[PDB]
Amino acid sequence: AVQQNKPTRSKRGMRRSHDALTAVTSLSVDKTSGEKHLRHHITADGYYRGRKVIAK
Amino acid sequence: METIAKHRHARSSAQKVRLVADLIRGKKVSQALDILTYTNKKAAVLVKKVLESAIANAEHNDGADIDDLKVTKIFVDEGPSMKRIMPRAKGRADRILKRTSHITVVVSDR
Amino acid sequence: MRHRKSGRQLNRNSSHRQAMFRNMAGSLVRHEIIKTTLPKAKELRRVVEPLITLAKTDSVANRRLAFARTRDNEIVAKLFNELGPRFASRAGGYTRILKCGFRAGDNAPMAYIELVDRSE
Amino acid sequence: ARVKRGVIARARHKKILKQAKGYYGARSRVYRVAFQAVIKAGQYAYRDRRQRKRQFRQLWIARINAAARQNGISYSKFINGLKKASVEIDRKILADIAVFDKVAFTALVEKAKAALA
RNA sequence: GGUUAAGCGACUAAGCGUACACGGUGGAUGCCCUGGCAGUCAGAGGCGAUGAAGGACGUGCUAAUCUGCGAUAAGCGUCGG
RNA sequence: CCCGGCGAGGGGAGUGAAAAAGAACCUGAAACCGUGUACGUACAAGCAGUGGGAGCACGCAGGCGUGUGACUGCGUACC
RNA sequence: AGGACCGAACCGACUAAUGUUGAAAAAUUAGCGGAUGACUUGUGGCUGGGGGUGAAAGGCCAAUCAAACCGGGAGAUAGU
RNA sequence: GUGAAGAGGGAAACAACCCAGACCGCCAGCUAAGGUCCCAAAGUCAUGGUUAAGUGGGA
RNA sequence: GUAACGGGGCUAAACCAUGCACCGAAGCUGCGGCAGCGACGCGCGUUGUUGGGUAGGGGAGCGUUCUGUAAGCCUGCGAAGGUGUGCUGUGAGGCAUGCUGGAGGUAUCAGAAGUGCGAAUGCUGACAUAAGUAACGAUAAAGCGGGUGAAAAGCCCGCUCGCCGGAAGACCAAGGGUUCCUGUCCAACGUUAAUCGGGGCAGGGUGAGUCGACCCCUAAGGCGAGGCCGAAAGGCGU
RNA sequence: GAACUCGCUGUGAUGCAGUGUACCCGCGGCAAGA
Repeated sequence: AVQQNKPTRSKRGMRRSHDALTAVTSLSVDKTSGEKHLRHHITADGYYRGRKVIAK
Repeated sequence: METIAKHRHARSSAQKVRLVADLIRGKKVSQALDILTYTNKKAAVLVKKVLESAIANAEHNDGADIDDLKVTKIFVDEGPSMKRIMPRAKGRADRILKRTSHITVVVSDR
Repeated sequence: MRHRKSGRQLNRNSSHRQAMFRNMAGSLVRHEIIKTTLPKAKELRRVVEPLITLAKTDSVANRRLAFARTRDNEIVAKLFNELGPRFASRAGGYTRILKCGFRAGDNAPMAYIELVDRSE
Repeated sequence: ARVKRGVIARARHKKILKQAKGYYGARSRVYRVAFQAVIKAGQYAYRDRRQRKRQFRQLWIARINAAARQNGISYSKFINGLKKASVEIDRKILADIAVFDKVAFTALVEKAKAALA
């Protein structure tokens, strides 16, 4: 369980090589409002596919 | 004209904020805001306000146009640590680092 | 494994799950639109839509069967008086799910689940 | 009077760290590791100042052997012939001639062939 | 010039290494001294039942602590500066 | 004055010889953590250096200098 | 009537697992024993270190006990 | 005699065997042990024999 | 796991004998340099010889802080310190200089030491490593609407659901000492966020002839006028 | 202690010699060795 030798910063960096998350590829544009929204999610202003789905 | 905005003594370890910062390094300011709005990490809301302040600083203080700015430099430095004592089993005491960070964003037209 | 199995545990036991959807089913009928996690909104379809079908045939047996599964005479009344006749000509698909971002406290994916008509 | 002992130690440590530039990881940053690495690098430098003239003699011999083989004579016979011809060109020049001017090298081989008879 | 075949062949860096530049962290070093330390020379060698040493509480235009003071309470009289 | 939550924090402006003297305040080392630039590195085995050494980048009549170090000889950490 | 019987509170800690950088510097869970007595408990008091106390374990005496803790002799004496 | 307190070269590696005892520098020369087909610097050198067992290269 | 030629492989590239070459060390020679010792000619010129080295002995030096030299000298035209670079000494070092720094420094020669360390015991602070890994403290349980807000799974309101009910409810003593109530705030604290809090800040709040203490009375026991004991300290006791 | 941290055989072994094998970096496991 205990480590014979301290991992060096080089190996520390390599393990973190896969820790970077993914950026937002690109967003869609609502047909009516034109606001940018997540694909297949309703807009922050309650629009989705040209319909006022929710209040506010 | 490069414009700088900083958030010093932010309550987050530099490791966590760097994950978000690397997403927007070199991006256009318009694209950077989109990426940060849809990143589901606490560091994203921290980085957003620093980046939004830099854009505002460039406009009001430097006259730059928002349509030209891109994030030339963004880095997170380790800030001073607040050291706390947490009691462990059998009377042993461990010290917990309430790590902070310095978030710096530089936006310029070039 | 779970080859061909249906239903989500949702980190709850059977008694807690059954109560939680009984509560949430009543809320959906009451307000016609609620906000909840996307996994729960998808499992709620399997509880509320079968209730609406019972409302299509109004009988004492059906109202007692709907009361057993909802234990709210207020909701049973609305089921057979408003939703039943409203979805009489609709074959299934009485509910709609809309994704609406992520919860702040735990980053859970959220979704609105609403009845199709909503008198609008 | 009190003497603060850090200053001379710090200056001595800086010299070692300045000599350990380029080394890998802790060997270039940590004095405890840098000091041993810097000392050992000196031993190798002393050791390899001797190997250097060994290694170049091997190189000179290897090329002279190749060039001599190009003219129908082994290195052993070529050197023996040159000595009998009272030719005092060393291996360094022989390797220089063999690579740069193969015509002058053939003249030496022909002269070596003569002294052998 | 084109095609085919054979041979050879750079441009990648997810990360890491070295070097340099610029930072962050940290508080070493230098500089500083209303603090100490060790002496020499003097002074005084006691304070207290006329209530001591040491405290508690209070005392301001004062919310707290320090200093001073003691229901006359950051002070009163008097004589000098 | 500006961004922000009538925040934290920052960017201007202003004060000052100096704000990289801004109160987390003289000087500000090292470990440690980053960003940038140059070079190397994804068919290559071990105290990671040393001798030889190509190429690349940069600084200087054609080689030298600084950084890097493909490949190769030698090489049982220190106490 | 009972140092009687079964059994909660209460007292104990026989058993097993979990825990063992623990939730806990000895606990939890499930069983187990006692449970009107040589029982158990609140409050105050007394016994002090080669001494006290001990239904007796070289046990306990402030998480320290085959001789408590603190200060002093004392910067004691002592090795590869 | 070697080492302890002596490195270098040789014996694949080598603690004590063989050669030899490092003032420093040189991209100069001749040798010691041991070697000269390739790894790997130098003879696929010359002459006369022996071995057929891969003996050589543990018995 | 070939592994009992170092390997490839070899019919010699095996073994024996003879010869001439060649390779091969920090050995020898060559060229340059340094030092020790002895010769000489005048510290200086040549010369001979030596120069592996632990414990140890002997010789010659460098640097650090401080004192006199010093009411001198250097220094805001930039001191010490910090950080680079160059030159220089066999070396410990020294000098010069760029940037930083913003006021002290100290030549020379003598003198005095809290005078030189990577690993005696260690001690103090800071920072890594594992590692953004383990863990997030009882498996009684949450769901939704509205409100507030920059932000709501956790706060408030409401409706359902669930848990305790010889307790996980109610009231006290011991102990604590403002944690009570209201407003306001979210840096830190709360194992997450927090608008919430036993957190921060301000203000308010504890009313007794009958409750309790005090008070009267005594128990175990404590002190103890005289007194008994002891040299005293003190021990015992009416 | 620092790591650019394979196996085998030999030698008094991730690290020596010889030889074999192995693109770089993570993730979840198993516990033979450290």
